[PDB]
Amino acid sequence: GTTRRRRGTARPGSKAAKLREAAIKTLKRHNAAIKSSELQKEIEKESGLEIPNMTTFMQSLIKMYPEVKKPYRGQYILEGEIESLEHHHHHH
DNA sequence: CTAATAACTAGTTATTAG
DNA sequence: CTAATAACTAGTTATTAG
Repeated sequence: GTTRRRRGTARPGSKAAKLREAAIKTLKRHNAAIKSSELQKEIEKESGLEIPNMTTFMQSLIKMYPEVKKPYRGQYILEGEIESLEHHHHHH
């Protein structure tokens, strides 16, 4: 109704932490590039729950984990062991 | 024409406010 | 839902700079 229509504001996600925890196992079962909406269907299979903002989440994942990369528009990849931040040793 | 700033187009859901 | 502000990918068009 009234003239005070402009109300909102925002910050990066907190529900998005559900994507971090599921996406690590979702991505470790692959070693190849995937689109946001294909990785969404894969995380929906992995977790059984809804998918927060893919662009903000996947860049939050990248800045925390250089093993994750962005080859194209909404297209992402995870290289090898995500534990490579402290797995300085060879593979088993 | 190559480079940077600015406005606009096409894509994607969140979280705050009510 | 209504309403905006938010964080991010990539390209066309236009002005300023060279």
